[PDB]
Amino acid sequence: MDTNPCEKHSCIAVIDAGSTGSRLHIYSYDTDDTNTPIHIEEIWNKKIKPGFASIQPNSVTIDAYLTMLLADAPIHNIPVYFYATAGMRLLPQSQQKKYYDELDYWFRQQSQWQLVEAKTITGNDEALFDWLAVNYKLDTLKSVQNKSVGVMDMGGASVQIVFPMPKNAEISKHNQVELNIYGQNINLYVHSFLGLGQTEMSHQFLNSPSCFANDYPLPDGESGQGNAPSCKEEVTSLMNSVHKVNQQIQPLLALNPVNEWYSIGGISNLASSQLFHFENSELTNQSLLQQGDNQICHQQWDILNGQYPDDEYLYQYCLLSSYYYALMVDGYGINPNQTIHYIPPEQNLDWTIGVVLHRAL
Amino acid sequence: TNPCEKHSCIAVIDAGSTGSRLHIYSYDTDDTNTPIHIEEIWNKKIKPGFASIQPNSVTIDAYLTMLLADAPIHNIPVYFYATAGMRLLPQSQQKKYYDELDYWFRQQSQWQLVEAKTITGNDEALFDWLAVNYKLDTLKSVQNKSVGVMDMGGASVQIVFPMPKNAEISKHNQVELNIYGQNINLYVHSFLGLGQTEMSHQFLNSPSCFANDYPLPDGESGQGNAPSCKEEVTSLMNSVHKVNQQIQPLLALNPVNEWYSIGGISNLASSQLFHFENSELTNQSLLQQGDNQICHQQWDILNGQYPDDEYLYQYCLLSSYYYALMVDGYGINPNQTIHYIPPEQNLDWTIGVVLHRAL
Ligand SMILES: [Mg+2]
Ligand SMILES: [Mg+2]
Repeated sequence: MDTNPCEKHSCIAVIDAGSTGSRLHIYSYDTDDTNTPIHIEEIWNKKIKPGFASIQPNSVTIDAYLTMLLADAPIHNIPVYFYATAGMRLLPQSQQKKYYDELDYWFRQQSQWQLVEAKTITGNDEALFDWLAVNYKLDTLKSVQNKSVGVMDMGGASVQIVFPMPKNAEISKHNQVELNIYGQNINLYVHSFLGLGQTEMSHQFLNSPSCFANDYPLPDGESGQGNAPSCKEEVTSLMNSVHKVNQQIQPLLALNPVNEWYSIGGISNLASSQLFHFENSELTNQSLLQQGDNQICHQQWDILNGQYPDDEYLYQYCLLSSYYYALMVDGYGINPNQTIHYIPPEQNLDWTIGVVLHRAL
Repeated sequence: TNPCEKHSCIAVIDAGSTGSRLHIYSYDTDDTNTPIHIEEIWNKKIKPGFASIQPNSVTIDAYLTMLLADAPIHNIPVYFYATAGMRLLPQSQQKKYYDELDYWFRQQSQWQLVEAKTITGNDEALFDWLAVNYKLDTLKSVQNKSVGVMDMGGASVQIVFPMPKNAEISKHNQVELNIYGQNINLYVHSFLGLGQTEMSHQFLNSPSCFANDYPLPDGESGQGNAPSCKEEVTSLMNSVHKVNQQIQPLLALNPVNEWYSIGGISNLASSQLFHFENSELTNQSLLQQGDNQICHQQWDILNGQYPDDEYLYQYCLLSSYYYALMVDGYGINPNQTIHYIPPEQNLDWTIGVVLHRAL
């Protein structure tokens, strides 16, 4: 990296305004012959909590939030994209408008940041950016691939799945994207499931004793008595009986097999806990469920709590092991022994590189 | 002028998922020291819910000052009881809220904090039944009729009705009390995640649940149909939460003669879009009205006709959901009258706290 990279290269700011927090990235890049970004490098990152949608939108609270997120950035005289995801999608457009009206005003009140767009993106666009960001980092975009790379993003309020699929006129145009990048033509199936992110899904199982460690105090006064296969079946009812994940996804994946799966989001944080044993930043769903069942679900809560003081989400590890299995295996139909790569959480790889690439197509 | 110079007074705060409600009640007591002549002498309602604020001294001070500072009466005992909004957080995160709140009360002299805690859904249901029945004057003597109460919240819903003590049901779902010389045994149940905010977050991309052409968040269009929306919501009620399996056998054996409901349903039934007489509805009518007055309407047209109702966009979903809960979940006949307490009365479960602590 150069000293003062934005005096030597193009730079752009992209803000991921997710359900659990907002993440500013500033990227330097160069461009090739088509003015498409290459050599994308993150030169600044700042993550804040809580999520944008969780604040009361008024001039004071928006100024405080945006100052916290942006003020200390090393460079401000650059284009900014503020793209909110599933947290804002939980609100009707009428309620979201207050937020963007205050946000727009704040940007127009200052003279450095160059706001390009501030909006809530659909889960389908978020999926598209998920796939581009991961494939950029894998360096699979430059050339036509021998194998199919699928991406899953596990968020707080939505989950996305995205994989290559030729154009299919029987499938909604909203769930398909054709792009041309680096002179290659790519057709993807995209899908997002709102309500199936970890925070929203969890709020339907907090009184399920099979979903918590033994003796964990459930909110309505019963005790945990964890059993991951049992908890997973409860979560599968939400996946399939309610959202119809399997009916929508499995027929398409059967016909458009994915050779390598990469996942980003909460699953990376779970799989990185010392309660689990994984190698090479990959897991299988069978191993995740069995480890969660044995090391959390059937263990005593007060012991676990004192033993893992740094795992903030420890109380949900039995649930979350069961939930990722329910989603991937019973929902998407992925084999429980199939390798799932998870991107290390220290990489802070979200979908925002996707925006850098996609705005110039 | 100041009733608390001549009568006992206490303050009870309902800290719900969507806001907090301060009530100050004056009362006398009978010869068992049970409250009688309960009168509300002050109310203040604020939003948003306590569990939604960031828990630090600055934020907690602003919230509690807004809730309490302008009350005409202080120097009285305060019970702060939170419900399903705080239940959605682990104890470790809840503790930060209560440590800050505790500090705020210790740092002032006008309010006497007695207890600040999250109550279970079962306790909330008990207080639901006592509050409503106190207001109906059905507690003073043995009733010909079984009165059941439903509380429709943002994050949980409760149901509670009389049921003789049963060794085969969890002790946590049964309450025995002795009040005004009578012995009353209730079944209580709360369903966390089935309140209207939490439920709705599983159905925002269901076209059947929104008016025609309503823009769903993931880019598809509404195409409302209340019976179809109700079927979707029923799979959450019964395939996920097993409401039918848990409640229907018990109501079959313990029929309720009169149902009373509080919470969001009162707001929906009282709205400009729905038409009910005598503060009562039937589920059959509720579903039909939602279907024809919202679901099958064109969104931009209807939105422009009814600008002053923030929940208009959810009315197709809400009418479908209450039917799914009451009919497909609890087993209530679609033609059975459901009384709803008018939203103007601000009747929540807090009178139940006034009564219960003397029992
Ligand atoms: Mg995200
Ligand atoms: Mg309530």
